[PDB]
Amino acid sequence: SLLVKKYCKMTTEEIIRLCNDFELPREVAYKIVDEYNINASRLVCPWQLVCGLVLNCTFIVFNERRRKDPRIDHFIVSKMCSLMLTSKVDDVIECVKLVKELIIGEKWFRDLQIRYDDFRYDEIIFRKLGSMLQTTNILVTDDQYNIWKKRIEMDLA
Amino acid sequence: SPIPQELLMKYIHYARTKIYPKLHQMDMDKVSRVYADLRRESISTGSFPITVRHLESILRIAESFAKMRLSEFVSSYDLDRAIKVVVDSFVDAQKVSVRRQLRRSFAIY
Amino acid sequence: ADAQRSHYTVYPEKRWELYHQLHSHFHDQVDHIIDNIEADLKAEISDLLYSETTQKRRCFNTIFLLGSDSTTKIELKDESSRYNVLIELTPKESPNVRMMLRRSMYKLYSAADAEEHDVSYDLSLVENFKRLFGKDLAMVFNFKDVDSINFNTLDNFIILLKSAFKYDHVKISLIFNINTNLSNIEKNLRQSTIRLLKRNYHKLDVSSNKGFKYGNQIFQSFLDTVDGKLNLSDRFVEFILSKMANNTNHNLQLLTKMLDYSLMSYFFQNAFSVFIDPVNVDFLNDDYLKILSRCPTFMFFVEGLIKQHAPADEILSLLTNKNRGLEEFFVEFLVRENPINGHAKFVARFLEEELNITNFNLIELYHNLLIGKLDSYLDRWSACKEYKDRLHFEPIDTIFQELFTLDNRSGLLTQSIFPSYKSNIEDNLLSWEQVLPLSGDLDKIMAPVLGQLFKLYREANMTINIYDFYIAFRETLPKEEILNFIRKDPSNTKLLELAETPDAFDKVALILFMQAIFAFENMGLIKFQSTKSYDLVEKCVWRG
Amino acid sequence: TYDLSIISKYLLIASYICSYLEPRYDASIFSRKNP
Repeated sequence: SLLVKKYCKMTTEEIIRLCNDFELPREVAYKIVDEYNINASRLVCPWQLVCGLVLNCTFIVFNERRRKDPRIDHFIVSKMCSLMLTSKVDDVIECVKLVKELIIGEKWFRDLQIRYDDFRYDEIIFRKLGSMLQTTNILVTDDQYNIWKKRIEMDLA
Repeated sequence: SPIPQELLMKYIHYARTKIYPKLHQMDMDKVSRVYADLRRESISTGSFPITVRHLESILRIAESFAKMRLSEFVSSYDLDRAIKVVVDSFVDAQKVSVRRQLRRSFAIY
Repeated sequence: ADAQRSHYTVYPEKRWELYHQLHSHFHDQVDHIIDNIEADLKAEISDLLYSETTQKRRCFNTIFLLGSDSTTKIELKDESSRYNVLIELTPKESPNVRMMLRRSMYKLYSAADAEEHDVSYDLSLVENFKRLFGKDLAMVFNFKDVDSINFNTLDNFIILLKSAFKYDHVKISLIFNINTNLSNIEKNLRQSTIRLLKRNYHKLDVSSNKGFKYGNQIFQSFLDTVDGKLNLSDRFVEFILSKMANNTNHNLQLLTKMLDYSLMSYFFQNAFSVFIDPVNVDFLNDDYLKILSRCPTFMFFVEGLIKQHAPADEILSLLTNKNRGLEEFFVEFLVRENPINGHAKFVARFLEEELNITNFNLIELYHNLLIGKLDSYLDRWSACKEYKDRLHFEPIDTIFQELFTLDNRSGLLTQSIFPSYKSNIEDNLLSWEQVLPLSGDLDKIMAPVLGQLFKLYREANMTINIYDFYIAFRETLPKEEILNFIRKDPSNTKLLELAETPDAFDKVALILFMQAIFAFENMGLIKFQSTKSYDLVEKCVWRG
Repeated sequence: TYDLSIISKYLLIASYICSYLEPRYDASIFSRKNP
């Protein structure tokens, strides 16, 4: 229960420890220091905000593997639930839903989505647009099916 | 139907002067999990917080119920009555606007 | 050019045909049910309007049509040697006692001359109608929307009609099309007139939703129109349970809308729609054979195939190694009738008349069928306890049905029919990156015009100062880009004199700020409180 | 017992709240943090 043991400072050496294990690049690793320095002034509880930001960028920088492997999405949160020694996975998801709207009015994430080209983009411009030709996920998609196919049929023969 | 008064007042002096029930680290860590939910939910909806004194209070209430049960140690479900005692005191000591906390504590009720 | 002038006119498929044979055929079942209730409503008023011979015979007959939609039209009998006219009075035509009389006398008078083959428009015509038009008079009053009218006008109106009761060649009849709440109506009027009303009252209910005699009917006629050629998934039908429960007045027009739009979705994207008639087996292609593979019940049965048959040489051969046996593996399961349709029709007529139960919803009856909760469905009457074994059906986990089904697995008709309106607007203005992809290099380093203040518009107080908001707005704009932007164009001359001015940046901000907050008034986001002062405004739009 | 639906029923039950209530008191007593 380290996340609920609040009011402790994560120094410049401390925060880069928290992101080099989750494989963050240098672009965001300075930005986490940059926006903690933004939020070291107006904070309420330092443990909750520092973890809520690191999950959604790893949701957006690893989505070339996350959309291509669904199993690693539990892997990245549980390895922090062991690192932060949390209660369960109930409270950690309550953080990442919270601060996501709290960072939606800022600048850099609107860059970090369109800089990383990561998203998928043409789905959202067809989901929010209300397209009849949008993907209906009663199906498994052809790529993930082929990922399922080549894994199983080579396991078969 | 109830326990008579003389046997009850003799049982008070008999249990308060002979036993000292401790706690064993086998599965007690689960209450530190539920306190971890229960502390955090008091910040987002409520205004008053929950501290380590409430954890000391529920351990004292659970060992008091184990003292009244005359056991060798505190059981696993004595903490359930202890967390019920702390929820209907702390939640009831606030406004009507902590009403969502009446159903949020219903999962452990 | 002309857009400031108002209303200027100007004078500038193998798949879809199989929809066309299905759509209208369904709609013949729709409108034929629509005229049934149309003949129902027209019947039950007509017999009840007549044959009521009271003994005092100095009272009008009143009719309260509770639950009625203020649009219920009425026809009348011919009933020769007496004209029978209809007058309608819309609350828009109810300003006073005076014009409620005067327009209404006008409306019957032209109706009187047209059947007859200078006068004054008041009750003078009512007594002389025997002499002015020969035959006698029986008028009827279609009060359309009765609860919006100031009732003291209505109460003073009916006392004026009370004076017409002494001529004996005229008969009065009142139709009160309330929306609801009969107890509200006896509160508003004068009690001396309720005792005038209470002579021969009839509280006929007219509701589109009355014990679901048509709601369960129109969904039933939907099921046979799509019988055996499709399915209806569980997450689809609960949407039809939840959302149709939010509209009490007209379910029946809404169930036509959300079902037919759902059918429009299936024909527009699904390639296997052509195969619902087995004559179209010649249209088969490898592209059709490729897209059949990603069906979830297809691949899951293959996972069921390997574990059941640990010899997989047969299962590998019937995979894409062959193609003739591969489609023959598909058309084995092609003609699946799925008798959940017929089992519904088996049990629907049963409890309708065997146990004779009417308070039931066939859609959740179909939904509890889809999970197996039919046993926990019939419990609410405890009348199928002698019949729960013969009306029993376990829903089988059918195969290949995911190609012939309807479900909101994509959230489409959730979005395009019931849109989260101020949610989707507010999501469009905080993010703006998932809507928009020389001068575009400025766009990669500067937000669009409407959205850039919106992040500070969230971060502003309840009532805000105009200028300090602009002062905060000038913070978000960096200086070097604008002078790079204002000096981008050498061709124009009139802009370039402004471009060389040393105060151009602070002038171009207030120009651009007064194009955005100028454009936040037609959206109603910000209201200009206390006009001709406009130093502070009010923001009503909150995130939720 | 009125005909209106469930979300409309809660729509009525919120409208009666500002009978005797004023904007000076309501935002304090209904925080997320006789007439």
